[PDB]
Amino acid sequence: MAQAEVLNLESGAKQVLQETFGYQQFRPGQEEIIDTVLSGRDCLVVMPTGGGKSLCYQIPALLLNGLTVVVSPLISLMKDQVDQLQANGVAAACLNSTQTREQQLEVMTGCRTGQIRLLYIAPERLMLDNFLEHLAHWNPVLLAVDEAHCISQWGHDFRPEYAALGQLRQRFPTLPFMALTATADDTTRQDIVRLLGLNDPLIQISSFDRPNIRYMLMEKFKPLDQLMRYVQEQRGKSGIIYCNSRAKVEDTAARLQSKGISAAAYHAGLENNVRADVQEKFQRDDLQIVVATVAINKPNVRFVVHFDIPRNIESYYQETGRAGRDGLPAEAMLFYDPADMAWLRRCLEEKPQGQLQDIERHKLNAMGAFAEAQTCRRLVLLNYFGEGRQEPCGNCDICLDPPKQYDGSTDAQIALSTIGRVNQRFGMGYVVEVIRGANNQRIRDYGHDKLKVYGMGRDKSHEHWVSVIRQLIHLGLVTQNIAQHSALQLTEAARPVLRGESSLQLAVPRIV
Ligand SMILES: Nc1ncnc2c1ncn2[C@@H]1O[C@H](COP(=O)(O)OP(=O)(O)OP(O)(O)=S)[C@@H](O)[C@@H]1O
Ligand SMILES: [Mn+2]
Ligand SMILES: [Mn+2]
Ligand SMILES: [Zn+2]
Repeated sequence: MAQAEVLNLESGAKQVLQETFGYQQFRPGQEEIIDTVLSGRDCLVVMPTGGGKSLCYQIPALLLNGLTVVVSPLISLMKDQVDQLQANGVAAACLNSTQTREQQLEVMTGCRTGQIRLLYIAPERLMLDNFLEHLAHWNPVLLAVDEAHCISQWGHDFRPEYAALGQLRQRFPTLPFMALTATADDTTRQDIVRLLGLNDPLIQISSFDRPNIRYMLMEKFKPLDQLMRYVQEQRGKSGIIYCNSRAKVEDTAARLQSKGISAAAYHAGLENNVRADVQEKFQRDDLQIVVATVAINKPNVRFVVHFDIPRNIESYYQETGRAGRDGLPAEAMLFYDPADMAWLRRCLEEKPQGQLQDIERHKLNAMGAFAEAQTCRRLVLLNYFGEGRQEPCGNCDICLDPPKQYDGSTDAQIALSTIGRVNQRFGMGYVVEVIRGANNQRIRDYGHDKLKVYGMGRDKSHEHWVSVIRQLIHLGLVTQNIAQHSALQLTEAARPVLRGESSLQLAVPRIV
């Protein structure tokens, strides 16, 4: 009926939480979003991996009168929210181009007459065949954009069909909007807001730390043996192993099977009833292990293995973010080889030059720098999302075996002072040439040869300077700007090192 369930909205949220979704307390972020959403103020909600984002629009939808529309690109999961929501008495529905015309009209007719409270619609469907015009007669009280980084060319998963979502604000000037995402760095967060035309929204950015996940890496070397010994050492704990090919999945699954490990294969070339069996056997812990391509929200996954490295940190974060959703101790292990990053680079550098290849090259490079990190793996991930932190976690493979340290105060001011001195406009190599005092026309053309930093670092190698700055980006003192061609930029945390007010310990850069 689209009828508000409670009389007092304030105490309504937590009423519903407990009485309708059975939970006991709100997860930080959650109340503030929900109260803001009931108030009618636009929002951008950035909740970490499996942090509880759907509740943020489901609870307000249950407490308001009218139709809440939820847009999502994940057809075949949207359907599965519908059914569980219907299970719990919640009057949900979805509407995509994958339905039959008869079935789409029936969902239109329940929105028309207010038998549907919550409507999950694919982006493409929402802008086609004058849907907005019909949507305007159904008392629409709230539009939620899920997966909202998908509208940005700067994120890791731009989808062209979300583009047209920038028309809705204009069409629906009193319609409150919320934009939800679990994966979007600063640029992308900023872009989401601009493109959807969020009106002075509350921007709530939860933390990205999952502290119960330990991040590890293993340098490949007879990797199949390494992958079998790794699994063995898990001593029965549940897991997902990610591979980039259907034959890697299929073959690994068979080898595990052959050693008495209850392991199955998952990928697109399985039949819809077979995937769902796989998923369900995994959900209940009938299977220890699922070997898969990039396609289950199980709360108790103990380990996530990446056999091949992802093309970006965003993907690496969502994929490892599947382990340990119950909050108990879990682990992510990435098997890496520097040749694997030379492949991807080769692959990428003969795709059509331009804007898109750049966005892709910056994101690959930052994935590549995480893998070759000499700094806490958790700090790399948080400072990549803009959650600037300098305290090592103590629960990742670099922190379990720290690299030899040296006082880097002098190295860091040199590097921090060059970046500021060149007006924060230049990428890593140019800066490093200025630090080393190369004989470069470009340098002479900009007069950087005249600077006092020019050549202060000549006695150390290009790789030394590369590591220093990479350690500064990993620690949150320096960002690489993706919208300015990866220009090295200074953050507030640089201030005390840059002033000489505080010392800084860095790893002695590795000889490679
Ligand atoms: N306050 C809460 N207390 C307990 N369980 C909760 C709470 N909020 C949500 N849940 C659960 O948290 C889980 C995931 O929340 P979702 O919204 O489905 O994940 P998400 O944060 O949106 O995930 P990603 O990053 O997109 S994968 C589900 O088990 C629940 O609905
Ligand atoms: Mn409240
Ligand atoms: Mn979600
Ligand atoms: Zn650490």
